Amino acid sequence: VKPNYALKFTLAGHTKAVSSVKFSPNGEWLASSSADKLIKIWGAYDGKFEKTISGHKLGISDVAWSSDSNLLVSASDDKTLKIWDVSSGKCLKTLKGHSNYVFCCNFNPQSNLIVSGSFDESVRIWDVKTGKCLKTLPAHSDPVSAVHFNRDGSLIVSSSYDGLCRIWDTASGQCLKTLIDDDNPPVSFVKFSPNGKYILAATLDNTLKLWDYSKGKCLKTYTGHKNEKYCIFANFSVTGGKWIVSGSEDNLVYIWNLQTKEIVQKLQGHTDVVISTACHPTENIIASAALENDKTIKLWKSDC
Amino acid sequence: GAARCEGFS
Repeated sequence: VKPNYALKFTLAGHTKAVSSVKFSPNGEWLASSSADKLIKIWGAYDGKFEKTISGHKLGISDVAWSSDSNLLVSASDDKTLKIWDVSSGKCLKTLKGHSNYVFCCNFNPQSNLIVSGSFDESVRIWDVKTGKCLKTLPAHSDPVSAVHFNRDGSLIVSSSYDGLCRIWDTASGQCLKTLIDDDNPPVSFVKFSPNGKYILAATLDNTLKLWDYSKGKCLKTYTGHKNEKYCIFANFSVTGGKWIVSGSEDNLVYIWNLQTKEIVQKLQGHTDVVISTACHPTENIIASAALENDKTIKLWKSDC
Repeated sequence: GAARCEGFS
């Protein structure tokens, strides 16, 4: 079985490279962040522009939804994160304390904490209600490319250009595990699987890898795309068939069968690197977004 | 700009 993703909508309006797109957990919305210092909200099903959220002083590398779809957090070159009330557009809090660009961010499943990673080589844990930094982890020896909470928030996974993925205990801040394979390329992305058993890690040697982090074993590798320079998001697609979805530096979206590791689809149409992809939580919908020479977001839909 | 959009050089 193979999906049949087809282009449905192209979303224009960011004035520089897009950096990340994320569907709201309730499926209603797509949020996008850009080097143009803006967040934009779009209808998830029709791509209709909803609103622009502004206030960062420099470009934004990442944005993420709270689990109730009410809040966003963004990570900016202005070395802050910002917590936004999406409905009002208000900036509820500005999270300050990284000493270099903030690159990646996520809420925990409760959405009472935020985790961030930065060019300052640190991972930080922040209280959502007060905006105060609770912990600073001396996590890596190079910029932190991704941070993600596991299913119950007990764990944080981080990835870094230093070649490592690390698993941290949220409560204590202890480093519980370091994961690295036989080669040491920079790690450009990591996230836990939906069931929390696995981590999916991207490295800048054109490779995605599915790990059992408890056993510290690499279970699957996904290849065929181009990824040597950019921190490209990757996703688990679970609404229809079980796929792996990723952008690529050859301007395509790649879709692999999770179990067999075969490429099952490539989506063509962006005019620059596909920096980011997201999978809708209930419908077979992929959002993709591209860099400076393209500046657009595309929505693709499939029957499986 | 934004660091993600620049890549690692």
